[PDB]
Amino acid sequence: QVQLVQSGAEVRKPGASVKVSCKASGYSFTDYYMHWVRQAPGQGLEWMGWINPKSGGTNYAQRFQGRVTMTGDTSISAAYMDLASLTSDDTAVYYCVKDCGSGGLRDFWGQGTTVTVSSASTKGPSVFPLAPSSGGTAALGCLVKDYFPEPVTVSWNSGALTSGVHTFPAVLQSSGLYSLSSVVTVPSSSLGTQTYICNVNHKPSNTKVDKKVEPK
Amino acid sequence: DIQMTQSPDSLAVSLGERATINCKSSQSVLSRANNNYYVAWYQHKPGQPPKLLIYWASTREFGVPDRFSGSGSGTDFTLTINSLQAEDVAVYYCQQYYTSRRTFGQGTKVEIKRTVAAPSVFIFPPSDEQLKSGTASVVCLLNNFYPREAKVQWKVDNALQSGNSQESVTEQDSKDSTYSLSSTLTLSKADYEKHKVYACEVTHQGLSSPVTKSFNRGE
Ligand SMILES: O=S(=O)(O)C[C@@H](O)CNC1CCCCC1
Repeated sequence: QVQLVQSGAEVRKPGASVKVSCKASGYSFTDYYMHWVRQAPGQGLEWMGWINPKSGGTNYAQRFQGRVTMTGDTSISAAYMDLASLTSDDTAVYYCVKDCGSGGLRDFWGQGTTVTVSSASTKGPSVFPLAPSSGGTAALGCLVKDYFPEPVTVSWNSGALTSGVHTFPAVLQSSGLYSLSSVVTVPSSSLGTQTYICNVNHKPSNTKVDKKVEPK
Repeated sequence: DIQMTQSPDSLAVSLGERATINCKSSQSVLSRANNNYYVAWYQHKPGQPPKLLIYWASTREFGVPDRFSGSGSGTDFTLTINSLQAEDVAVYYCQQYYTSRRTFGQGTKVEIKRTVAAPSVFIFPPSDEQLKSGTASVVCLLNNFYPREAKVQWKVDNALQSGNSQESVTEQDSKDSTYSLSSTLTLSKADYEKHKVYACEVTHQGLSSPVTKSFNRGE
């Protein structure tokens, strides 16, 4: 019914600022409230503030007062969140949320903008095999190591192989680079017949890798 | 500001049973003008933004199944899920919107409680491809276990490793209600080529005693 289209993922160095946009369409363009809510890794939702794009009135959570500025352009139904003096505590998904009237659904959410606060440079991953070596079933996989920023996607056999696939959450290493593992369990009897290729995509570095994984 | 304190942090409930999630406001969130409690409940799942379930403490949002209900009594708020379904596995948040500034509770993770299931354990040496680069990653996979609590202990020539591994865990599988976990031991190529016996020892309540998977470097 309503789409809140957010700007794309951002990387910032510590001490820099970030400005995220949210553009509404479908219902209204003036007198509603737009809220900003974020979620940092391993943390709960955190309410940041609201803006009334018609009046320009704002109200910020106490912990962001003096560091966040919300603005609105009623003419393009747009709201902006500008956050200064960034630290790694500001690495988060940032969601815009429209407050609706009575009659229908009470709210609509954007899909989120990921902001990563880090001194790391953009780097595509290395892809290493986890080669099959257990009761009729074999495990194999791909280790996707040393990339920045998130995310990477992994599929198997161009997305034709879904049964028994587990792609783990990425871990952040002390280097400031991420690592991710994807595994699949298959019948041991299939290791001779069937080919297994992990399809890795790191869009931030324009890095796509296909790795065939076979017994050593 | 008004604080919202949720409990419990984690809830495991059998399929078709009742889940109860609690939230305590630090102050009244009741309007004297309309006698509504300014409390909302949200459901947050992977691949979708947070979803409003309940507003004014007890009013269900359009399109929310009737197995979701909310109650408010002074500073105590409850979200009840009757007949819990696998699709209900999520983090639930309360929120107050009584004041101009809003506050979320810290969240409650709801999972399906299934019977205990021991992990299947697999170990992977570093690839020869990786060894060219001066780092070695040794991987241990724990597949399809319940509950989520598991201990992985790496050993290298029987020395217990601490601080040089990282792990991560899948979301609960919708069909079998299990978890999987991968642990990665990172060490220098020099250390890898110096030592011989690489072991992943797994402790879990589905096992009588810890399970060890090991390899000898070069075999
Ligand atoms: O097809 S998808 O874009 O889903 C994933 C893509 O990376 C697959 N590339 C193939 C792999 C097999 C050899 C030919 C190239």
